[PDB]
Amino acid sequence: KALSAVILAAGKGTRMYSDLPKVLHTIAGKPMVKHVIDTAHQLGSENIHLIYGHGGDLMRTHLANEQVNWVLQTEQLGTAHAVQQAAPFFKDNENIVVLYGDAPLITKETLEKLIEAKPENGIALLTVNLDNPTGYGRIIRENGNVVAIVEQKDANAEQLNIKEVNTGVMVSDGASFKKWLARVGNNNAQGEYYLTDLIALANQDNCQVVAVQATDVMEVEGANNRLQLAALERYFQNKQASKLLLEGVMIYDPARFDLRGTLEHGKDVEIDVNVIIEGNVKLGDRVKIGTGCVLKNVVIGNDVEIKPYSVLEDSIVGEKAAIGPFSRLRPGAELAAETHVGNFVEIKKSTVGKGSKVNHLTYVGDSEIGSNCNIGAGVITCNYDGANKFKTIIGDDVFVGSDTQLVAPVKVANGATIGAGTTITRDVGENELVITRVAQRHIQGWQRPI
Amino acid sequence: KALSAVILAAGKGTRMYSDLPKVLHTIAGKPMVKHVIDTAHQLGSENIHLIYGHGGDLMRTHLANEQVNWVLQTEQLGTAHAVQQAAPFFKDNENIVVLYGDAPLITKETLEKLIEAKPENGIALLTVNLDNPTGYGRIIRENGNVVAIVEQKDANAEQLNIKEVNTGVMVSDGASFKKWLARVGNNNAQGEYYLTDLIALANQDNCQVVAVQATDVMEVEGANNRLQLAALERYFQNKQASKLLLEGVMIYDPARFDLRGTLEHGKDVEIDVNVIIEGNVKLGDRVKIGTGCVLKNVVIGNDVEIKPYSVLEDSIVGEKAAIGPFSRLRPGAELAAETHVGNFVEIKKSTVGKGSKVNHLTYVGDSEIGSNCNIGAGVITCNYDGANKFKTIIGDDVFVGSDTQLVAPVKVANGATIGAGTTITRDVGENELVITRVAQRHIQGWQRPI
Amino acid sequence: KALSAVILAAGKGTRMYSDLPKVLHTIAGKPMVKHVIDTAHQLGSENIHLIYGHGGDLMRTHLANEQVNWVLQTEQLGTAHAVQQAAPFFKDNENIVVLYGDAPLITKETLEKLIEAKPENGIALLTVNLDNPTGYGRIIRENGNVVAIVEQKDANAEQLNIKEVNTGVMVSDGASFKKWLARVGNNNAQGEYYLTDLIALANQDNCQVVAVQATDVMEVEGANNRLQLAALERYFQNKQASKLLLEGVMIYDPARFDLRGTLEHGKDVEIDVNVIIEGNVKLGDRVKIGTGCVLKNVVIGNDVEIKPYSVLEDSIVGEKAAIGPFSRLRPGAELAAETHVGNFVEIKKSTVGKGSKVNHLTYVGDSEIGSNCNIGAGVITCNYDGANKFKTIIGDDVFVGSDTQLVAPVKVANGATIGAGTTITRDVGENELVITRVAQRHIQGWQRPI
Ligand SMILES: COc1cc2nc(N3CCc4c(ccn(CC5CC5)c4=O)C3)[nH]c(=O)c2cc1OCC1C=C1
Ligand SMILES: COc1cc2nc(N3CCc4c(ccn(CC5CC5)c4=O)C3)[nH]c(=O)c2cc1OCC1C=C1
Ligand SMILES: COc1cc2nc(N3CCc4c(ccn(CC5CC5)c4=O)C3)[nH]c(=O)c2cc1OCC1C=C1
Repeated sequence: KALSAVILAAGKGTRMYSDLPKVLHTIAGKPMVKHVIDTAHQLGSENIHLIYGHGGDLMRTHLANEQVNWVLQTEQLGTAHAVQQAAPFFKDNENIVVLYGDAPLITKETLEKLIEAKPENGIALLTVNLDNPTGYGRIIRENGNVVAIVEQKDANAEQLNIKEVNTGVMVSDGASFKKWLARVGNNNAQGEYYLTDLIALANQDNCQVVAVQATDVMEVEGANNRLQLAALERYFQNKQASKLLLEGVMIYDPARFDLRGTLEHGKDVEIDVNVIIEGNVKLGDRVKIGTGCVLKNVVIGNDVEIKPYSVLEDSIVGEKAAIGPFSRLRPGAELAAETHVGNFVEIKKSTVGKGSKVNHLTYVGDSEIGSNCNIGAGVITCNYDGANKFKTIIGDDVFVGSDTQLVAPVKVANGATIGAGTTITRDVGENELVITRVAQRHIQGWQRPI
Repeated sequence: KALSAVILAAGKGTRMYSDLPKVLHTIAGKPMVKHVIDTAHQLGSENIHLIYGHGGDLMRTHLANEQVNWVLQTEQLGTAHAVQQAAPFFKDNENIVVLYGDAPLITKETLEKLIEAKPENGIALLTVNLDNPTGYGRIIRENGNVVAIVEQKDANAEQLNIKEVNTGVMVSDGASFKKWLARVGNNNAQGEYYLTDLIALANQDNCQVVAVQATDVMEVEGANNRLQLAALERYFQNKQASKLLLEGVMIYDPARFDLRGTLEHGKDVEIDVNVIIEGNVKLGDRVKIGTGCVLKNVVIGNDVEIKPYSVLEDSIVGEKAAIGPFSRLRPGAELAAETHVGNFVEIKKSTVGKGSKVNHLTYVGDSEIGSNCNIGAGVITCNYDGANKFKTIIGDDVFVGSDTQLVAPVKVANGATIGAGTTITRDVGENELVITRVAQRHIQGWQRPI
Repeated sequence: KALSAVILAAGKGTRMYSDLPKVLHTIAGKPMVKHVIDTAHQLGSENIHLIYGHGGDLMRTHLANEQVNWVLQTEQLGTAHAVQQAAPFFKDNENIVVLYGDAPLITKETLEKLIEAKPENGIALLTVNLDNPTGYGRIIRENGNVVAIVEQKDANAEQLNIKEVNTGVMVSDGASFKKWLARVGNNNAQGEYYLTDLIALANQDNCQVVAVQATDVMEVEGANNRLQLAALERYFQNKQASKLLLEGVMIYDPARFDLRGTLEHGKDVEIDVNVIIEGNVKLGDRVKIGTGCVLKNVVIGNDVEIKPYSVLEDSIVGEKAAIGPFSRLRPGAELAAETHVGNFVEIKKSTVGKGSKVNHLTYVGDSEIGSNCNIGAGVITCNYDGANKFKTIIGDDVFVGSDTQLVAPVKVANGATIGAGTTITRDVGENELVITRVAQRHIQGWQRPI
């Protein structure tokens, strides 16, 4: 049967001490609430009702493209009142799962077990075992069913030893939600309408509530401050790393590895310590990434080595290329197979053809470079003091001598040779040699200070 | 009532295998003994008696500016003998707290509880609970008072199960210290005068000794070798990070963060992995620090992003500036609001005005640069082969073409334009364009090797 | 008496998902099997029989220089069958220790205790205690001898509570091995000849099997996938770091330190976070290594500071030199005492004499530089577009002005001075000053865009 989700996302998150609302804070580069939306989506949710409030304008801008129903709650009167705002949109004969935008690590697999266990006209409640369950509502089981959730203050001596606890995550059908939400009261110390009370109300109707234990506590742990958020971060990164290691990626130290997006990999990939992978990255077979590298939105071909302290963004690198150390590839850098990019080199929005080398102290911007070129140390593409930034075109088999400026727009044809220290402003023809004629003054017997 | 401190700092620290004395080894960039002096100071100590011995000359040079009474002990005959060297300086009616220069993590808050609990004419003894208390003197309580400290070898079966242990840290009034120290003997296996024996001597006088438990074991743990020192370091750094996280600083991974000094911060500051903050650093609102950065003695304005692998020292950066990646700011670098400093750029003792950009492969030293300037890739300020290093002055709205050397002393006035590849030795006037006239030899049909 | 080793190394290692065989995967830069060969060697092994199979060609190329007997097993019929392939080479009156190429952390010290405990004509079995011993053969002791190894499935209730477990590591004399291996059968659920069965067979002969507990579990843990391999890596690195710390090396954070080879050190060496030491490295007294540095096959003299993000390979650095930050030393870099190498500088196969400085944005390759030289920012050694790469020779007390290209082959004699922006192609004589005569066009009243 069909399924929809409700995600609670209205919290201010005061203890974050932030201008952002609570659920927009990120884990692995992605807002907490986005993790939960994505999980709801892969679970098969037909609709996702996003209950929001605080920082409303920011929620809308940061999540503009999310396929969710925006339910703006105007007052915080408890979670049952919050969920009830979405209730008119529930189909009677679909399941509804309730999730929390500040508990981002809840998994599809746990939620599939929760939904599968839901008895008809009843509730499936996600629970978890804690070593120190102080403060949290204890799960009371009679037979295989939950008959109550007794809070800390009400529990007797024996009930306090119960380790099983309420997570707030639950699944019931839409008609049942509409019915029971209307019957929730606010007669308690906080004066709030608690979603917790649905368990009691279901039992009032002789409906079955069954418990399903989450396997990992961190799946149901929320973050109320940045300390707790960093704990979720580290747990998540460790889990991502472990998956990659079991898939055959050699991560030298999983505690010093960060993935903030998606990684596609081949076999025998090696990733040294303190590497960050961001956005969508694809690594081919036998790619080796040295320490300190940052790769954001890149495709790296088979047999590429990236040496330490290289930073790459929005770039493509062909097979058997060698990059680094201290290389920077900026958006639009496209390196062909068997290229070489070296230390203190910056490449921006340029193509570099097969076998070409750019190995030191060089800036190449807005350029096309052909195959088997030799770009000397200190070479710089530049522009006139004008308006827009023009293109430098270098053909195949060109030698550009060290410390030469190429002044765009300019074209250097196949097989040209340019001497060191040259300023190139005019087009260079095929097989043309250009050498700078220097004038020097030589003074003999010039004694330097002793 | 008044308070003074005695700090024991005379140890050689043989197992450090160092030419430094034990207590000069650092935690978070600061000598262990300095942590303890600082704590004594914020506790309200009127005097701080520093008992020193081994590496005396080094202690004096490294701690020359500390407001302490230098008590040089000439022979090591135990801690009671050590403290007695300072005793003539104790005021009869002040409290005296005894602390250890090799146990740097003791806190003001723990010591305030210790002092508050001290009964008049008695002692307050700081104790701690250990899971494995083997080797340490057990605390024996009769009623709410300490009647003995029984060492490992003397304890019976039941006394060995006591987890509460002596830390050596204690508070009593000055007259009591002078009295009891004079009565300590050296009749034991080590032949030493132990400060421990004051507890027995107080009980001999029908004076009350009360125990106060330290909350954290690491507060009273000393470091005898560099392995133990690194454990204290990691604990301290984790504690600093946690405080910052609870204050609203987003530290992506607190295990990969080091603060070696003080940090002042605004709201919504983000600090990526492997950042080191040294000396006194001030970060404004919404500052983002990328991975690998080192900031020492810097002020960073609101909305600055520092990209990966940037190293900054003794520098100021205005709001909305963009630094990095691979940028180096050396002492005296002052960047105005909305500036841009890029990869493989070094700025030393120079001011850079609002909106100006220095984005690649450049050295700017001893310079003043105005607003809205464009400093091209490969630009270098340099000097003649002479004596001292002179200044380059660049005005507002100046364009300096790529790979130009500016030869100090020289002035470039407002609105000037300098072509690429220029050597500037003479002053450039307002709205003056300077272009290098190059001579080139062009040889057609020059075939390069196949 | 004599000793030889047998090392089992034939596994495919399917769950590594690799083109490499299992035991060639590295820990601290060295194949797992190599760790075990090295341990066997320092134990005093006369012969080392290496049982190999899967990835045979790769084993032979990667371990070509290992002093081992290559025993190629053609079918996998169990470990007893494997060891029996080597048995014809066992001397009757030598001890034989059996080790595993996928359990690299086994130590010499543990193995010496194992061998010492071996009763004559009997077996010494290495065992270990586990908290959860499920799946592993339990050690059954009657008196001080092992009478059986009962597998999980056969054990009764009380035997499952035994925490002591079989590691597979054992020592017996050669004649005993030849005898008992011939009597091992394959009547079990897997149809394999298990080396485990020797314990039963020894007991059949009224021969004594004695247990020896390994002190650390990680010594006998094998790695079947890259997750488990990373755990061994981290344990090994922590152990190496701890040893260095106890020897007096200040490693600021042992969890962010990697040694992949050997380290020789003096006193008062400091190593900041995220440093990697590879190959054979020697550091003198008071060497300070900043964060992010990579040192591979280097000798560093007394009192050298290496500042952050410096990468050094196959290089020598004299006392009191200063390197970094952002310095790169490539193979053959030899820096004399009191030299200075700075940011965005690359030195390859060059010698730099005492007191000389190369402090910014410079490439020096295939060069000899003398004492007290000043190599300006932007200086580049380069070659003509020819065949091989020639040498630049610079004498003592030479000043090379900024952004000068030195075009090899060329010689600059003692005391020469070269102006900024020069192209040097011809030899410069002693005390010769060379200055570039520039031609410039100056255009007054050139208004740039507003
Ligand atoms: C960010 O928005 C909200 C997230 C919210 N998240 C939760 N939960 C996630 C965190 C959490 C919950 C229950 C138990 N635990 C402890 C874990 C051991 C079991 C949690 O961490 C329930 N519970 C809430 O009541 C809630 C309200 C929120 O506010 C909106 C709704 C109107 C109130
Ligand atoms: C560096 O100088 C000294 C530091 C010293 N520090 C200490 N303590 C700090 C370390 C420490 C102490 C007591 C217990 N513990 C274990 C912890 C569980 C409780 C300590 O780590 C006492 N105890 C000393 O006797 C001492 C002597 C020292 O030498 C000078 C004084 C003349 C002897
Ligand atoms: C890589 O090659 C092999 C390594 C092999 N390594 C082992 N061991 C190392 C790993 C390991 C063993 C025993 C117990 N444990 C668990 C630890 C708690 C005690 C191990 O991890 C024995 N045991 C094997 O049977 C074996 C076979 C191997 O295959 C070759 C031989 C023909 C089969």
